[PDB]
Amino acid sequence: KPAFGPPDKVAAQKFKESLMATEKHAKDTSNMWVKISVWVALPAIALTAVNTYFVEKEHAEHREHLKHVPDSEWPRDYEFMNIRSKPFFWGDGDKTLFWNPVVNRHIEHD
Amino acid sequence: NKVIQLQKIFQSSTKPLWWRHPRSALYLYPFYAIFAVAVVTPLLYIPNAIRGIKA
Amino acid sequence: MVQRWLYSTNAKDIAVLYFMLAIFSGMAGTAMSLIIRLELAAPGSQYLHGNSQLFNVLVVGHAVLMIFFLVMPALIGGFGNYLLPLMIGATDTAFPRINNIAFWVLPMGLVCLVTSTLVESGAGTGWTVYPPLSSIQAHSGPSVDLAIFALHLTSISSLLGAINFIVTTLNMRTNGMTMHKLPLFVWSIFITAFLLLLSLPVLSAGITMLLLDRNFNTSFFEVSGGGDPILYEHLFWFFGHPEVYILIIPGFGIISHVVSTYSKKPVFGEISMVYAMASIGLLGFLVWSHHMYIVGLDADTRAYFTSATMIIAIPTGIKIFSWLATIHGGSIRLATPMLYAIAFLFLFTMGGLTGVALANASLDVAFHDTYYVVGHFHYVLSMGAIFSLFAGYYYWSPQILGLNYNEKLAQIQFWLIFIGANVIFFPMHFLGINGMPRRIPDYPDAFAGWNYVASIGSFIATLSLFLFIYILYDQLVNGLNNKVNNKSVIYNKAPDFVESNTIFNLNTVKSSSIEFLLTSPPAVHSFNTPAVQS
Amino acid sequence: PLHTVGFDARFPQQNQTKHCWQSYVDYHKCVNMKGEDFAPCKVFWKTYNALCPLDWIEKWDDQREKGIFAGDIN
Amino acid sequence: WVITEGRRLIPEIFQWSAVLSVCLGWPGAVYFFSKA
Amino acid sequence: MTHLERSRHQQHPFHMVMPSPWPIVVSFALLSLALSTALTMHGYIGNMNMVYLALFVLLTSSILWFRDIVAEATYLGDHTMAVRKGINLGFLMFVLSEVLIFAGLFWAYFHSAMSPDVTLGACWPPVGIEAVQPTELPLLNTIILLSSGATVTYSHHALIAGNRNKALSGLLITFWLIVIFVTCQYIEYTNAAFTISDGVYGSVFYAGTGLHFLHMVMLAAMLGVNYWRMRNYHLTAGHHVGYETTIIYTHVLDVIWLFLYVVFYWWGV
Amino acid sequence: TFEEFTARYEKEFDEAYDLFEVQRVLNNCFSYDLVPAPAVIEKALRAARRVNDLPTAIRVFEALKYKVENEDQYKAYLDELKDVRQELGVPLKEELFP
Ligand code: HEA
Ligand code: HEA
Ligand SMILES: [Ca+2]
Ligand SMILES: [Cu+2]
Repeated sequence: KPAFGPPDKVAAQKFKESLMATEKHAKDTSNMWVKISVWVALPAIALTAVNTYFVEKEHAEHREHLKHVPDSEWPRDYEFMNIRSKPFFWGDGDKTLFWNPVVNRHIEHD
Repeated sequence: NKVIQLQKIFQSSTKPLWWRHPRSALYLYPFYAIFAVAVVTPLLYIPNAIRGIKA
Repeated sequence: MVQRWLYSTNAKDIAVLYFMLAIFSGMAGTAMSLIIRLELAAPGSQYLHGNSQLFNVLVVGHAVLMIFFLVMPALIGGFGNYLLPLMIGATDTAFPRINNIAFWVLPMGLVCLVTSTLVESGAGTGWTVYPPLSSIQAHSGPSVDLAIFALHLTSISSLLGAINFIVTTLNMRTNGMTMHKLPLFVWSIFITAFLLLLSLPVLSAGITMLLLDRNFNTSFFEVSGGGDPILYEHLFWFFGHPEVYILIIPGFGIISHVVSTYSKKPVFGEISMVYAMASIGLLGFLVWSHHMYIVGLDADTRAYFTSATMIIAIPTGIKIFSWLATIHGGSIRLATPMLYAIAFLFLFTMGGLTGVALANASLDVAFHDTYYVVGHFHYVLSMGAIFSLFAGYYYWSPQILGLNYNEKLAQIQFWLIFIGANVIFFPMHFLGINGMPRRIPDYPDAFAGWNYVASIGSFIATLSLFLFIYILYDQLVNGLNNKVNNKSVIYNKAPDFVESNTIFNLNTVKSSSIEFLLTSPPAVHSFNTPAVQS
Repeated sequence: PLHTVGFDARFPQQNQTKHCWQSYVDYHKCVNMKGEDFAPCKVFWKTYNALCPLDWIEKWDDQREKGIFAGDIN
Repeated sequence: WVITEGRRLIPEIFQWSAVLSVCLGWPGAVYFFSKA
Repeated sequence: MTHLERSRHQQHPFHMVMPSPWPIVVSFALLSLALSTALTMHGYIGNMNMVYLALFVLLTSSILWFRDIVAEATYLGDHTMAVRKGINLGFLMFVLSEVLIFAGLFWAYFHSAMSPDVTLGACWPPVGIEAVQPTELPLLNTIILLSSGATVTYSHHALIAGNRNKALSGLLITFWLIVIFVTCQYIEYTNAAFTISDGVYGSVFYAGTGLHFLHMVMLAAMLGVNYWRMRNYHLTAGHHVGYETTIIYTHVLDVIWLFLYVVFYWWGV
Repeated sequence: TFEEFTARYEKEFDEAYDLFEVQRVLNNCFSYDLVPAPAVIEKALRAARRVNDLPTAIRVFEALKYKVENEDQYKAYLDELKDVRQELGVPLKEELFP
């Protein structure tokens, strides 16, 4: 009836101590990564977000300047520029998934 | 949390696993209605495409 | 019942479904070959009025149905699903629920393929769907779009099946089966799954690139836009040459197991056999552009690909000789599986010599895109992979089904298919050396000689297939009576010289695998208490 | 009395698309940019009129005129 | 060993040359019988 | 343990799943998507209302497949140690296939970059294309993605340690720091000068980053289901396989971004 | 070596406790490339008498006849084994005419 043999009692106390050893190693190494996050990751994002914020506004004024004057018409397209082998099925004939009418025009020079 | 009382319900149910939870009737019934429309409607356009009529 | 077959989780039922789909697609794809032979029997358009379309469409359908719907589901999904768990000793596969979706996405591909054929255009592009001809300007219908979708479904089926076999082999073995001590069929399946895993994604990327270029306006291969139609060749054949080895490596395990049971002596040098089997798979990834010799590559890369492809013959030859060394001393039992294996040993070596003849880039400028190559790959496919499929069926069916199959009526089928296929595929090398191109429906008159002979031989093989269907019917119906009368052979191993008839009847099966020790048919739950080895 | 373009270093192989293209670019930069001498420019002119398909020339002639030539002639 | 091997070896080479001439030389029959 | 008791349990460590209808329901949903998409591309329907329906059914059926997996692992408890190794091994073999899909996309980039085509300019990128500037905005995404790997690491070890306020906070920052990547990538796509239709350059550019973009949206969903399961006491301190495969997924997906940042952004301008 | 071979099957046959073991050892002795020495065969005959099986003793020479490969060497084995065979009573196949 006993099925299994006598308990090892040596695998135990070597399995039940590795669990304590594992959680102890995760306890302090977690504190190490928190120190890295606050003292390395957080300053890095703050010093690159303030830079990107300023450069982004410089681009924004350029983009709204395009609409103001067509002037000399939009730059002409090379032979590989706009490919219309088969018109798009979603809506009008020639507009891609993300279209910004400000910067994408596709004027036809016939 | 509720895992202990959810464990006692899923075990000892003698029902399909997707019908055991008491809230399962809300998902399954609307699903089979939409599912039928999804797998039968494209099959109606097959003979229309074979003839060549474009809608 | 719906639950048993529509909600399948048992691996043996999925194997039976894979088998059942394979025969239907096999009969469907071998009638298009009959129509092709009838159209090529004589010069001039004889049966198809003048339609060059519906000839290329039939060729595409034939190739796809024979490769992706007969050999793949039978060798890998049929035999691999049914036999790998049993020889390893696992009760079922590691992921039993994705094993069902690995099958049920195959019938959807058949619907996509048929509805692609029925649209007014059709897909006359070949099984290698090259971009510029299958672009939107030359094939303007929704046909090749539906053909591409079928390839995605087959690819996802094969990928999900391949992931299942790697995990199943690695950590579902029994109590004594170390990775060093495996049957050779499991080794072949393992290596095949690893080739599939690393080769399928590149095909998926190229095929999706083709789809997006036809419908989403991406200059992926469009010449006007900087695209290169030769990049597609690299992307496709990187899955293409390794592929010709997914269809033969599981064919090697079957032959390895067959020739050591009806020849009562174990395989000569097994570890060298697994080394050579792994080397063919590993080194086949370094030779893909021999299919692209005349595309205009550099002179120095042609030398590399010529030198690397001939190394394939070193391990391959090792497998040919080690098969001839395990039958040298033993006692030979000439049954139907042994007749198929012996025919395979000869026909595959005839195919491989022509293959090494094709491997030289300087000579391939005279043998490329001719019927020479067709005759080549019809020896290793129609006589190398089909024969091991017949040998595997005749080897395992009485154990799997529990029904015998009237030996003398099967040897007739063997001889008919032998002398029928040899008639179709031997004259092709004569047509190829005179410069007869591929993929044409009608040819100059001077080629009418061997084409008639090859067309006569197709009817013999078709008659053999019909006889095989009748053998299936006579096995399922009154097959329990075949082992009562004297129509079939019951024991695959005769007693030894000094072994009496009353001692053979207490040790009936002296096998080196668990497959032949199970009940016939095997139980639904085969292994309750795990089996122990060594 | 037969002759043709000789073997060229840098273009020693089967693929010859760039060899055609460079001669067309070189020819126009030979004339518009410091075209002080007629004779040396003819080496390219007999080199792209050879080895190059005809219809490519008319396509590149329209793209140059319209201002959409990829090559930098100036 | 010369006496024993001779009784079995040499007849087989003659049978050998026959079968291989059939599997490989069969298309010669069709061409001659009536290339016409 | 009595011999009678042991026989009232499985004799093997592998998990036997009951018959299920989802493997075929997803199969039928994949045919409707394949068959409806092939029609709307050429007409034959008229509007794109059936494509949306097919995608919805495809997604909803997949949710009900994952809904069953969490039930048999958390309430029925069929994931023994042997089963857990196969799931981890199966995911590792699945990310290798994902990498090789990207390997086919880098090959397409190097083919047209090392020897640029003649229909393009003699140079690369082609003449008249304003490529994305590597230092202004993509560099913000690079710092963001690296910081995601640092905050999911101590969220993982805090869960092992035993405190739930740091583990729960690490995921919340991880989710919102991935959403910022998706929204910032959305801003650049709608402000770019070139489109997918701009020759070969736009095809390879938007296929590499676009495939990564579609993978980041599936990463946020995976992170979202770990926050629900952690908050409602599903993930335990020593058994979390749905979370280990998420940490491997985000670390592997940072290496792929670094490779896409060196060749598509720096080396390609 | 041959002498080591002969002296180790001379010991294997002396320990064969049933009719399954005798037919297992003799299938091993004749499975080797070498034709066994006449000293080996004599012990095999004794084993068959010990387990009381006449037909396996008859098959000993039938195995030898195909194994010895020489028409005079079969006579050479025949002459030295005349005394033991006649004493035991084993008939040859040709004499028996079965
Ligand atoms: C199961 C299928 C299968 C197998 C196993 C092979 C095996 C080989 N194949 Fe190929 N092959 C195809 C299927 C296969 N092939 C298909 C379908 C095509 C055409 C695809 C298409 O274009 O549509 C093709 C095309 C193909 C080409 C391209 C031809 C062209 O398109 O111009 C080449 C080039 O070298 C090639 C070579 C080889 C070689 C060297 C082997 C080697 O593996 C063979 C090695 C065999 C031997 C070496 C003989 C056995 C060994 C001995 C007897 C030992 C003694 C040997 C020596 C001393 C050398 N075959
Ligand atoms: C497994 C692959 C396979 C098989 C079995 C076959 C079998 C046959 N094929 Fe071939 N064929 C190809 C793969 C195959 N083929 C490929 C890839 C091409 C290239 C297409 C292209 O150019 O695009 C091709 C092209 C091809 C051509 C050249 C077309 C062209 O270039 O224009 C011809 C010409 O006669 C031909 C004829 C035949 C004939 C008469 C048979 C058969 O009659 C031969 C005898 C075999 C059988 C009758 C099958 C028996 C077995 C079963 C039916 C399965 C059931 C059995 C078990 C489960 C054990 N097929
Ligand atoms: Ca005809
Ligand atoms: Cu190849």
